[PDB]
Amino acid sequence: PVAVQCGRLFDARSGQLKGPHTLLVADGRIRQVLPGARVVDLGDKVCLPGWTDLHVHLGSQSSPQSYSEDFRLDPVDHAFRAVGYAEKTLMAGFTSVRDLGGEVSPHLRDAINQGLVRGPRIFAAGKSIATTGGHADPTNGWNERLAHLVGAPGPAEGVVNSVDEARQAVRQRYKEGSDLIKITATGGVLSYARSGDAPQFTVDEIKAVVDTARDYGFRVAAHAHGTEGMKRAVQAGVTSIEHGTYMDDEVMRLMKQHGTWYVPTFYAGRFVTEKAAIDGYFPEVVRPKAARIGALISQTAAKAYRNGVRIAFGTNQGVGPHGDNAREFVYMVEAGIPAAYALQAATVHAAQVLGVDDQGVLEPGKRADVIALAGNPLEDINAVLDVRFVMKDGVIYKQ
Amino acid sequence: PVAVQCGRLFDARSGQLKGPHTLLVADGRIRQVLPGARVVDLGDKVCLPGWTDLHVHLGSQSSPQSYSEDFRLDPVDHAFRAVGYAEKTLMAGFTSVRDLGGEVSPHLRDAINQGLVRGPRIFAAGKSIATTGGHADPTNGWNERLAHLVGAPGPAEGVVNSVDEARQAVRQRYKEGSDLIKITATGGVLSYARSGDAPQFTVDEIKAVVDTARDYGFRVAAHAHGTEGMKRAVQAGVTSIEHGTYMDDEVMRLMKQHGTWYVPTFYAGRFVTEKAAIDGYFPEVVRPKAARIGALISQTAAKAYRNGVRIAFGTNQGVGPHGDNAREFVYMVEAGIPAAYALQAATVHAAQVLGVDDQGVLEPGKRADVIALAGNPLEDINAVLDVRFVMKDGVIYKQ
Amino acid sequence: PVAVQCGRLFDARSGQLKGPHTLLVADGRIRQVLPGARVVDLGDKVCLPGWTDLHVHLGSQSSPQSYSEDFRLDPVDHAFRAVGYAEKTLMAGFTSVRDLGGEVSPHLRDAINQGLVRGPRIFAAGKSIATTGGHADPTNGWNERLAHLVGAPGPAEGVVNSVDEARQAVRQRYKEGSDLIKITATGGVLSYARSGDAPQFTVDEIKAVVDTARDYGFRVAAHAHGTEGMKRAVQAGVTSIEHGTYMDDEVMRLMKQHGTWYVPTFYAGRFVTEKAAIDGYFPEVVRPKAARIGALISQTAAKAYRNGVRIAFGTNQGVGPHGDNAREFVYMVEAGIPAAYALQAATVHAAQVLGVDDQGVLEPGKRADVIALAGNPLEDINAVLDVRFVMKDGVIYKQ
Amino acid sequence: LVRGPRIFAAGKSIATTGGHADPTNGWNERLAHLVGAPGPAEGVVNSVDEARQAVRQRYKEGSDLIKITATGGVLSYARSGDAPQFTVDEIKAVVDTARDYGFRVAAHAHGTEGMKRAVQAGVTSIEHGTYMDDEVMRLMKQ
Ligand SMILES: C[C@@H]1Cc2c(Cl)cc(C(=O)N[C@@H](Cc3ccccc3)C(=O)O)c(O)c2C(=O)O1
Ligand SMILES: C[C@@H]1Cc2c(Cl)cc(C(=O)N[C@@H](Cc3ccccc3)C(=O)O)c(O)c2C(=O)O1
Ligand SMILES: C[C@@H]1Cc2c(Cl)cc(C(=O)N[C@@H](Cc3ccccc3)C(=O)O)c(O)c2C(=O)O1
Ligand SMILES: C[C@@H]1Cc2c(Cl)cc(C(=O)N[C@@H](Cc3ccccc3)C(=O)O)c(O)c2C(=O)O1
Ligand SMILES: [Zn+2]
Ligand SMILES: [Zn+2]
Ligand SMILES: [Zn+2]
Ligand SMILES: [Zn+2]
Ligand SMILES: [Zn+2]
Ligand SMILES: [Zn+2]
Repeated sequence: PVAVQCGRLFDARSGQLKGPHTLLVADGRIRQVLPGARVVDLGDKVCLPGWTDLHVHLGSQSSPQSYSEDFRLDPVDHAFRAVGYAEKTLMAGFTSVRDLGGEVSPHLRDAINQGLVRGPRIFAAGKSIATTGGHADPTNGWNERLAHLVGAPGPAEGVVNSVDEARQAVRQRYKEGSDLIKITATGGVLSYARSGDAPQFTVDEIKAVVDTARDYGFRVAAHAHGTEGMKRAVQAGVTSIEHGTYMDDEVMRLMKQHGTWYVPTFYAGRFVTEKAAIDGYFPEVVRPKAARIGALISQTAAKAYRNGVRIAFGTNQGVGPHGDNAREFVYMVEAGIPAAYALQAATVHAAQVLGVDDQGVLEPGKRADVIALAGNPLEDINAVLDVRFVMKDGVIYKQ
Repeated sequence: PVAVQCGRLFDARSGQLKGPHTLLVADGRIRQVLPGARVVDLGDKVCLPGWTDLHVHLGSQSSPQSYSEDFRLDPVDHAFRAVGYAEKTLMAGFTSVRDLGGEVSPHLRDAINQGLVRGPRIFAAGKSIATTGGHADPTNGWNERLAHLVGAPGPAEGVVNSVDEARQAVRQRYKEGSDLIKITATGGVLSYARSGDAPQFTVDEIKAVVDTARDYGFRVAAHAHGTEGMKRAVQAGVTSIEHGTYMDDEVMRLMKQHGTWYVPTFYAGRFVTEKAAIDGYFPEVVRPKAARIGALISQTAAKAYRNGVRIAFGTNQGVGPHGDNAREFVYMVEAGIPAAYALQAATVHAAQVLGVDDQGVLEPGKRADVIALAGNPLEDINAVLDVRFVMKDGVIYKQ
Repeated sequence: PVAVQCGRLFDARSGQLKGPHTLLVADGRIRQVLPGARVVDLGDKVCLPGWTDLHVHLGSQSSPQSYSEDFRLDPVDHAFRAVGYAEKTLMAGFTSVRDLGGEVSPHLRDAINQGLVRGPRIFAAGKSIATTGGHADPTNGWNERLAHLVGAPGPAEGVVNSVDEARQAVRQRYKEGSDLIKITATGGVLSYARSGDAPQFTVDEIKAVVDTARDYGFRVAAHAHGTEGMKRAVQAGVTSIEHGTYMDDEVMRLMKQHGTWYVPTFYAGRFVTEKAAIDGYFPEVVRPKAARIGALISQTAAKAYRNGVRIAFGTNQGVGPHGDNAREFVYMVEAGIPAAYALQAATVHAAQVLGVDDQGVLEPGKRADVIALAGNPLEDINAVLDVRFVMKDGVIYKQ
Repeated sequence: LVRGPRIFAAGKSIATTGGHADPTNGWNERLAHLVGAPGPAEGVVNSVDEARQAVRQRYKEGSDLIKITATGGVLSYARSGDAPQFTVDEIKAVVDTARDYGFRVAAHAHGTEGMKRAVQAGVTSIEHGTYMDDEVMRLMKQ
């Protein structure tokens, strides 16, 4: 057991900063919250619940050589890099993440759960599900020789073109040990393809995916830049929409009526626009899309917040450098979202998005994921960049 | 010809113990039953019809090395073990069995019918039919290298994901010489998978399987632990439900309305719970499921019997050691089922489940499958563990 | 322990019938022989060591449908037939055999050694080694479609065409669990090919096979009908020559100088010639060879015995019906070989051919393989057809 | 990226068919049929040219030295543990090819005959050496 003494306590359920409190931690869970057994003295720090990043890619990090290192590097090298990526993420203050694509992440989650390596609690989607020529198609851009040798991808590889193939793909992801399902409803900006906002799924295919995923207890996250694919995904019944660059009034109304969550990923847009002044960074097929679609997310997210769409915290890390996830708070506040709502989007709304109930608040019976900051973010949001204390499941990783 | 003199005769059609009788056997069939030509003197023994076990796996027997001996052993070694397994089963008093999975069993049935080896009369299902990642998926748990080399299984291997694939799978089982069809409606407890009670078939797929099987004269047996898969299988029209650990009131009502048979398999649950005090026996993926789902069958079976669900005899042997099938009678009686009903569930109800009419009773025109016991099971059910006489199709195998 | 009381004892080391003796058996070995503890009374029987058949095929038995049942039957059916074949062989009086081809036999040997099934002690060669189009080529006679699908066989299948391929084939047989090596030096009479006495191995290939086999402790047996292939195999240094239909003076001189053993297989020749009066029994490609080469073995074997070539006992059973191996004694005696030498060729000489030292004689420290006959074979060789007692490794199988 | 010692890696071991380092030892015939018979790219050699190709394949994959299994082992799924599994010519070919690329050869050997063959062919070190006798000791000293 251990008694943690917070100087100030942030109530995520309400959104207010309370006074001094003492946390009682035993068996990895919070047992008591008394206002005013080892002692951890944090009377000088603001004492917060652990953050959750709902959009990360722990198996990669963008670089000038990213597109070339897909035919030379093996998954073991990616696994060796993911160790440092995960340690940096956990030390930045994020005790839980949702991985939205990649085959190394389930193995990293299993290794972290066994105590082999240090990192956050990972909810992994595994392989993304796409159509032929879609944003997540694994053989996009290959020359005809390589495509001929490797064959046309199918449901086992995540590429579907009918209802039965979608059902088989969801079952294949369940077989491989996934926690949720990720689909690419439209085209993207970083893939080796032409379109970036065209509808790539039919409504029937998305409905089949959602219906199959509901049987296995999964939730579905949909990547969407264009309006028609976003509308189709929202009407089919997905749980969250990522990016959503070209959201309009009708999509906003449908999302409000359906209770869909929106994850904007400010950081990815800002990073890809800043990496445009640099002359050689992107292939000639990707650079126009990256110049066009980026940095239009900020206005869309501000409009969505003003219109009443529920917003949750996500960064799309793996485009940006791991361990720098907290600058998304500063980006969110700069766009007009209040600091308290920005902090709630990472604790209580993130738990709602994940579909769990044992995390997000410092209440009895919940997991003991506690962090502390030197300053107060409610007045200066830059205080999120200095984390002094990190605890996860009752184990202290940074003191 | 031969005249068998039973001291006491058990009437399976009614469930009562009659007085002395003389059986007249010729050409493998019973011709005459007279109350009060070679002579077989069994005046000291209770004279019964041969038993039928509706759930066996003659091609395997569980052991501490069971999971490893799937990449080292060939089917010929399994065939060499099945000879002793079948002889033990026949000597235990069971003249007929229903094999519910395995590729060696049809060959063993053909060999026994030709007189090459000794054993009971086998009704074989062959390969089980499942979905991707299902309980009967042959490549569950393999590393990605082996899965890549062997390819994704399809209907010829028994893995289906649509209506047409299910039709093709039923036709493939018919082509390979099967007598019935077996599907896994939910997950299991002994497979290398995560879920154990999730719905793995849609209603349309099960209906397609049942409709195709009806054309070829087949019956469908469904493995089911969870409630939703059990409900789907019952509504689609299967003939019997195996295990049924999480049966509730609605499933019971549907089964009573549809006339579905229930096979609980007490022995498998008792054996898997007893093999839990032993420290190392099961893989870490299987042991929680085996600790959770086992020994909950006894209360479910007792409740089903009290509610009026038709119950038939089955053991799931191959988990337990072959030749010990008769302890299921003692388990059945311990749970509250009367001894006479327990004996009827193996003779006349088993014949109804199989869909035959020439066995189960000692009536003229029926097969001459007669056994004898030293004691009386109606007062002491432990008398089923001492079989003195075994006859099958007019041939005496134990005297 | 057990004390066996033989009425008359045959001394294999000398070849004489001694007087009454008492055998002392414990731990599966003979411990004491005393002229003149349970008691086995065999005072009325001649007490002999167990016989060894150096040429059997326990995985097959020739029939009118033999050539068709290579595309319809699976190895499991052959395994189910081999159980009865092995029991018949053991009951005929043969406690040890050398299997000279077939993939089921190593598995049968493993099953017998574990006590699963009853049979003799098997020394198995596994897959035969041949060249392209050779007598043991597994795809001889297939239409071009099947040959195209299955591909051209290589060293892993037993087909070699160079020194390195022969080395790899010997290593592959060692990997699969073989006890010796079998090659086909010439063509055959029962295969689906044209030639029956042409040289199919070069001297270098046979020398490579012998040199590789010597490293792993193996002995080499060579199938040979024609003179040139027989000469090449003898000069390369094989241990035994089978059939040897067209042996001449030079081959006899080379065999005498090299110490090569000769196994004639009277029974196979007599069978394939008796099955010639029957109109339809053999394919039109095989029947001329079977009519020509058969029954010429008797004169060749008689000439070889007169010339001083060492002769050992073998039948080529699997062409003839299993369990009838002892008629080879009558065939041997009919050709002029003395009865005592015929009995020695199956006991003390067979052990020399196998390369073992713990069997063949009833001496202390040897295995307890004892059989008994009603009559005396030294005066009437027909007494070998009535075996009354069978013991193997101290276990009585027939009394 | 991670902490550890300085590693000199041999990569895939080089063996013969059924050898101690054979990657498909003990597999049932179905798995062996699907995966195919291993060759030089997998590290299984049966001639001089195959040994040369195997050494070149290890060089291509980024190895620092070469490891061969001269005899059988004790922890593999095989029968023999001290039988000679390489011929002298094959080991000489391996050593000669490895000398061109600056590699050294380490030989696994329990039995006496395989140990003698590896020592005479010119390997750098002998591992285990359970059944070493006087003649092998003299050859090693020389
Ligand atoms: C392994 C991981 C897989 C992956 C997947 Cl499945 C999707 C994305 C992705 O949605 N990228 C975005 C990047 C982006 C850029 C700007 C604004 C929003 C998003 C895109 O190209 O549209 C993505 O960026 C990545 C990625 O970084 O690599
Ligand atoms: C070859 C044969 C195939 C087979 C199949 Cl298809 C199904 C089962 C099976 O239903 N096992 C059950 C074992 C079990 C355990 C407890 C209570 C009920 C059943 C399960 O794991 O859910 C099963 O046990 C077996 C088996 O034993 O191996
Ligand atoms: C499975 C087993 C494999 C086998 C092999 Cl590998 C070889 C022979 C064989 O040598 N048969 C002889 C039969 C024979 C007939 C007459 C005189 C001598 C031999 C032949 O055809 O020349 C042979 O007969 C058999 C056989 O019977 O089937
Ligand atoms: C991945 C790695 C590969 C490997 C290889 Cl290539 C060889 C050995 C090895 O030589 N093992 C020895 C173990 C041993 C045991 C006792 C005395 C000497 C050696 C053997 O089985 O003969 C060996 O042990 C291992 C091993 O441990 O796994
Ligand atoms: Zn995206
Ligand atoms: Zn993404
Ligand atoms: Zn089951
Ligand atoms: Zn079962
Ligand atoms: Zn032959
Ligand atoms: Zn033969």
